[PDB]
Amino acid sequence: RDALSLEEILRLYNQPINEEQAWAVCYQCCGSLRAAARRRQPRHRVRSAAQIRVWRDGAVTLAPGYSQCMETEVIESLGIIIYKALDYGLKENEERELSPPLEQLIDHMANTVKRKISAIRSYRDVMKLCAAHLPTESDAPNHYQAVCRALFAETMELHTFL
Repeated sequence: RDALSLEEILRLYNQPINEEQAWAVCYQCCGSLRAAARRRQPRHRVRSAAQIRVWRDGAVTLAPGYSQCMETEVIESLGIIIYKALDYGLKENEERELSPPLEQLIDHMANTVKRKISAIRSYRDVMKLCAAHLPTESDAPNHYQAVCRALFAETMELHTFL
Protein backbone atom coordinates (compact mmCIF):
# COMPACT_ATOMS: atom_id res chain seq x y z
CA ARG A 1 0.00 0.00 0.00
CA ASP A 2 1.91 3.12 1.23
CA ALA A 3 4.29 1.51 3.83
CA LEU A 4 6.61 -1.46 4.08
CA SER A 5 7.78 -2.81 7.44
CA LEU A 6 11.50 -3.07 7.93
CA GLU A 7 10.95 -6.79 8.48
CA GLU A 8 9.28 -7.16 4.92
CA ILE A 9 12.20 -5.05 3.56
CA LEU A 10 14.86 -7.40 5.05
CA ARG A 11 13.00 -10.51 3.77
CA LEU A 12 12.64 -9.02 0.21
CA TYR A 13 16.41 -8.47 -0.26
CA ASN A 14 17.42 -11.30 1.96
CA GLN A 15 20.33 -8.93 2.78
CA PRO A 16 21.03 -6.44 5.53
CA ILE A 17 20.37 -2.71 5.16
CA ASN A 18 23.34 -0.44 4.40
CA GLU A 19 24.90 2.05 6.76
CA GLU A 20 23.20 5.13 5.24
CA GLN A 21 19.83 3.48 5.61
CA ALA A 22 20.54 2.74 9.31
CA TRP A 23 21.35 6.43 9.98
CA ALA A 24 18.25 7.40 8.03
CA VAL A 25 15.86 5.08 9.85
CA CYS A 26 17.16 6.19 13.26
CA TYR A 27 16.74 9.85 12.32
CA GLN A 28 13.33 9.58 10.65
CA CYS A 29 11.97 7.19 13.33
CA CYS A 30 13.18 9.39 16.14
CA GLY A 31 11.56 12.44 14.47
CA SER A 32 8.20 10.61 14.34
CA LEU A 33 8.59 9.44 17.96
CA ARG A 34 9.35 12.95 19.13
CA ALA A 35 6.28 14.32 17.24
CA ALA A 36 4.10 11.49 18.72
CA ALA A 37 5.31 12.42 22.22
CA ARG A 38 4.09 15.99 21.65
CA ARG A 39 0.73 14.83 20.32
CA ARG A 40 0.73 12.84 23.58
CA GLN A 41 0.31 9.50 21.70
CA PRO A 42 1.53 6.63 24.01
CA ARG A 43 5.22 5.39 24.11
CA HIS A 44 5.97 1.82 23.23
CA ARG A 45 9.01 -0.31 22.70
CA VAL A 46 10.24 -1.61 19.38
CA ARG A 47 9.85 -5.35 19.94
CA SER A 48 10.65 -6.32 16.34
CA ALA A 49 11.53 -5.10 12.81
CA ALA A 50 7.85 -5.65 11.90
CA GLN A 51 6.82 -2.56 13.90
CA ILE A 52 9.11 -0.20 11.90
CA ARG A 53 7.12 1.17 8.86
CA VAL A 54 8.94 2.93 5.96
CA TRP A 55 6.46 5.04 3.92
CA ARG A 56 6.33 6.11 0.23
CA ASP A 57 7.12 9.73 1.23
CA GLY A 58 10.20 8.60 3.30
CA ALA A 59 8.56 8.78 6.75
CA VAL A 60 9.42 6.19 9.29
CA THR A 61 6.83 5.45 11.97
CA LEU A 62 6.56 2.95 14.91
CA ALA A 63 3.38 0.84 14.93
CA PRO A 64 1.99 -0.75 18.22
CA GLY A 65 8.27 12.82 31.39
CA TYR A 66 8.16 9.69 33.57
CA SER A 67 5.72 6.90 32.78
CA GLN A 68 5.70 3.19 32.18
CA CYS A 69 8.06 3.61 29.22
CA MET A 70 10.92 6.17 29.19
CA GLU A 71 12.30 7.70 26.00
CA THR A 72 15.64 5.93 26.50
CA GLU A 73 13.93 2.46 26.57
CA VAL A 74 12.27 3.21 23.23
CA ILE A 75 15.64 4.41 21.85
CA GLU A 76 17.39 1.28 23.15
CA SER A 77 14.81 -1.08 21.57
CA LEU A 78 15.37 0.87 18.26
CA GLY A 79 19.17 0.67 18.28
CA ILE A 80 18.87 -3.15 18.92
CA ILE A 81 16.47 -3.54 15.98
CA ILE A 82 18.74 -1.45 13.69
CA TYR A 83 21.69 -3.53 14.83
CA LYS A 84 19.74 -6.63 13.86
CA ALA A 85 18.90 -5.16 10.40
CA LEU A 86 22.58 -4.25 9.79
CA ASP A 87 23.50 -7.85 10.67
CA TYR A 88 20.59 -9.51 8.83
CA GLY A 89 21.23 -13.14 7.86
CA LEU A 90 25.03 -13.12 8.07
CA LYS A 91 27.04 -16.07 9.45
CA GLU A 92 29.04 -15.31 12.67
CA ASN A 93 32.24 -15.43 10.53
CA GLU A 94 31.01 -12.98 7.85
CA GLU A 95 30.20 -10.43 10.61
CA ARG A 96 29.93 -6.68 10.04
CA GLU A 97 32.54 -3.97 10.52
CA LEU A 98 30.55 -0.72 11.05
CA SER A 99 32.23 2.66 10.54
CA PRO A 100 33.17 4.08 14.01
CA PRO A 101 30.56 6.95 14.11
CA LEU A 102 27.75 4.44 13.40
CA GLU A 103 28.93 1.74 15.76
CA GLN A 104 29.07 4.45 18.35
CA LEU A 105 25.55 5.80 17.61
CA ILE A 106 24.12 2.26 17.97
CA ASP A 107 26.12 1.46 21.15
CA HIS A 108 24.93 4.63 22.77
CA MET A 109 21.30 3.91 21.79
CA ALA A 110 21.48 0.31 22.97
CA ASN A 111 23.48 1.01 26.20
CA THR A 112 26.19 -1.32 24.96
CA VAL A 113 29.14 1.17 25.23
CA LYS A 114 36.41 13.06 20.12
CA ARG A 115 36.36 9.20 20.08
CA LYS A 116 33.99 8.65 23.08
CA ILE A 117 30.62 10.54 23.15
CA SER A 118 28.11 11.28 26.01
CA ALA A 119 24.96 9.35 26.98
CA ILE A 120 21.86 9.84 24.82
CA ARG A 121 18.84 11.11 26.75
CA SER A 122 16.33 11.92 24.07
CA TYR A 123 15.07 11.56 20.49
CA ARG A 124 16.64 14.96 19.70
CA ASP A 125 20.03 13.66 20.91
CA VAL A 126 19.83 10.73 18.48
CA MET A 127 18.74 12.96 15.61
CA LYS A 128 21.73 15.27 16.26
CA LEU A 129 24.26 12.33 16.03
CA CYS A 130 22.53 11.44 12.69
CA ALA A 131 22.85 15.08 11.44
CA ALA A 132 26.52 15.08 12.49
CA HIS A 133 27.10 12.28 9.98
CA LEU A 134 26.55 14.86 7.13
CA PRO A 135 29.05 17.56 6.15
CA THR A 136 26.18 20.13 6.25
CA GLU A 137 23.95 19.25 9.18
CA SER A 138 21.08 21.37 7.99
CA ASP A 139 20.70 18.90 5.07
CA ALA A 140 19.59 16.06 7.38
CA PRO A 141 15.82 16.56 7.19
CA ASN A 142 15.82 16.34 3.38
CA HIS A 143 18.62 13.79 3.22
CA TYR A 144 17.18 11.19 5.58
CA GLN A 145 13.79 11.51 4.08
CA ALA A 146 15.34 11.02 0.63
CA VAL A 147 17.16 7.87 1.74
CA CYS A 148 13.98 6.17 3.05
CA ARG A 149 11.90 7.29 0.00
CA ALA A 150 14.55 5.66 -2.22
CA LEU A 151 14.56 2.58 -0.02
CA PHE A 152 10.75 2.35 -0.20
CA ALA A 153 10.74 2.77 -4.06
CA GLU A 154 13.48 0.15 -4.55
CA THR A 155 11.78 -2.35 -2.23
CA MET A 156 8.32 -1.87 -3.84
CA GLU A 157 9.69 -3.23 -7.12
CA LEU A 158 10.23 -6.61 -5.38
CA HIS A 159 7.16 -6.43 -3.07
CA THR A 160 4.80 -5.75 -6.01
CA PHE A 161 6.39 -8.33 -8.30
CA LEU A 162 6.97 -11.58 -6.45
